[PDB]
Amino acid sequence: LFEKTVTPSDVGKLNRLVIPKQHAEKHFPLPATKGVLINLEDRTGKVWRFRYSYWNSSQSYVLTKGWSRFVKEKNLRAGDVVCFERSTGPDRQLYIHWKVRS
Amino acid sequence: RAREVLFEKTVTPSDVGKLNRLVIPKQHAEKHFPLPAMTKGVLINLEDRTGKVWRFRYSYWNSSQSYVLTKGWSRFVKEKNLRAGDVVCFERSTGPDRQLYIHWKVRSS
DNA sequence: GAAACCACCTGTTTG
DNA sequence: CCAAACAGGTGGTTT
Repeated sequence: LFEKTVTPSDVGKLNRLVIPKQHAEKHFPLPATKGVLINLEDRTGKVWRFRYSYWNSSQSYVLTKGWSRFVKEKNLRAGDVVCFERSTGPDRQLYIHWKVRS
Repeated sequence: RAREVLFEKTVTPSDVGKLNRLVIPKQHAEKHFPLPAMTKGVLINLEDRTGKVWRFRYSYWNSSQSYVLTKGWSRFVKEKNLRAGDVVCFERSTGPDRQLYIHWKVRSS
């Protein structure tokens, strides 16, 4: 469960979303590379597959593959908010949803 | 001297610019720095007149078909305040280590 | 070919 | 103050 106000770069041709490292280390641990594949679900019940990775050059956690399709379907914009949630029960499943400028 | 100067270039304004890269003339590039022979790219260690050793990455950018120095060039430019129209002279010592050497000269515009 | 993807790089900003 | 983090970039490769 963490939320980010998305930057212009987040929703542009850079095809990447930067996760703040506090939240990345707290809620999404990485094996310690090419990275892992992560499955989330939106309110429509569609399940999105993203690639979660670490860039050691910039020391930053980023979603790359699959983020742009999310941006385009949801018509994300700079200033909107993206909220990551997890299952209440043992299903262990992650959910993604988006609100707009509080 | 103990040093042999290899080549020099009067820096374009983009060499000191936000592009953070020094275009190296292909004529002068294939001559002393052959990239297939590794002189992806390679890291080169060049020492200045102040004694500071500077590490740059030397590669060939197919997009511009340019031989270029790219990583650390901005630091050199910022510390030396390299400006468009100044000159960069690359040199090599005739020693067993054959160390490479760099420093800049003055001239306007 | 175009768009996305990939692994690097850096200048500002800031606790 | 300054190392860290990150918003904004690059060239090259795969889809």
